[PDB]
Amino acid sequence: KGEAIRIRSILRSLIPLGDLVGVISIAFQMPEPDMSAGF
Amino acid sequence: IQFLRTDDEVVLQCTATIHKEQQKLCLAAEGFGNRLCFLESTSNSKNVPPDLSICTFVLEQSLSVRALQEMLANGHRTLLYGHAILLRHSYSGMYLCCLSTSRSSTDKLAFDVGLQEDTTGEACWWTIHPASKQRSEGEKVRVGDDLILVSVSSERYLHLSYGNSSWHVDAAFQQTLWSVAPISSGSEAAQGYLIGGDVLRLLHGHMDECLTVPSGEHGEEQRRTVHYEGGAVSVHARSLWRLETLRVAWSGSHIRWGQPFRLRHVTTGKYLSLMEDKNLLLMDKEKADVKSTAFAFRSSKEKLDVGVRKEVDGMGTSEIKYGDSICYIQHVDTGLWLTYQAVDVKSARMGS
Amino acid sequence: ANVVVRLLIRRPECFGPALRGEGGNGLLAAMEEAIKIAEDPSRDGP
Repeated sequence: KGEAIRIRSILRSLIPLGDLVGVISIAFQMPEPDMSAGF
Repeated sequence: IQFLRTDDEVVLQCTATIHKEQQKLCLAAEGFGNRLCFLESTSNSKNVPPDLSICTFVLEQSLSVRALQEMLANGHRTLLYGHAILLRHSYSGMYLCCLSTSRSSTDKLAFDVGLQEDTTGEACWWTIHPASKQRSEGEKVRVGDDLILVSVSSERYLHLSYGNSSWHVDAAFQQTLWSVAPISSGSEAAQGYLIGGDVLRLLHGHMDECLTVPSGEHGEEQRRTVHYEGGAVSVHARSLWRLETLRVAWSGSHIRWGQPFRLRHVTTGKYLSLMEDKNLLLMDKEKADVKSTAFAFRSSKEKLDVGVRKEVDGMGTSEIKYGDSICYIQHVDTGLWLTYQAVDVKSARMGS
Repeated sequence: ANVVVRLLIRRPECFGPALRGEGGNGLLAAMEEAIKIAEDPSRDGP
């Protein structure tokens, strides 16, 4: 299909891949419990 | 009331109100050397004229979305709203398309607009929409209607982006109004007759000479000088002239007697200017005054009619031919006429 | 999905200002600043 490819291209142009990899790589802490109202 | 047919030369202008000042900026394309387009100042044409030669596009085909997608998955028509058009640059011959790379860092999601050779894909097509509620889809487009051009591939608007020095039109999601000023209606252009915006030259009846400037062997200040010359210069690049009219619409119509137009040298890019302390020379665009660089063609030597013709909004009438049309140059300020001199003294008559 | 993407791109203000616009860069700096705001109680309800 063509319109599906166009929508995928629009999403790719809107959201960069490196930004997504960086957001995935944050390595949140693993905690006496803590509060889960954060990341 | 005039409809927009196919195979006609049009101009894409827009209005920008920046720094509490309005301006009319056009879409232009260099074509050779670079791909992306840029903007031209149609307004402020009093001291700096716009290069209308590269701001002219032609509509090739007008298909609907269904016909376009069918042709991609595989005549003098009338432009209708909602259709898809193909804008071929008149000068370069390429086609206007939406590029994929980015140049303006201010728009991290917009695309550039430029030219491409092939017509394949959805990049080179642009769908047309109205900019008012009074005209709906399927209606016939007329002159002066405010239109919106949307990319078929990226589904982005042809937006007028603002920048300090990156005054570049891009493909953004914010729409922008565009006016379509016709130049040549694609109708019966009279063969052998003078048409506006043409590149031509002048000859004599029994002299076989043409109006030209010195060649590149001399400096630019010497090339600024103007003269007549014969021989191999009859077929030369430095012997051609362009009739750049003052109007922005229908400038490629039948040129009639008496109307003003600048004489541009295609090789130097300058105009035939005149300051009274000297004779006529060549001067650049950045100081080209309308009154200083405006000339006209008379059919006689008298001064019977000067301010007779004001404005004709149409193709005009086939009046001036190429072969059997004896014109006479006449300045809009001084009203003088061409004279050939004998600047070469008898000591060097048999030379140049 | 198609009409939703079309509406979202027609109205770009729906996206976060840190991600979309001529200001903020994108999701990395947005998320880092959000983590800093969560850690710093000076930007919440006292």
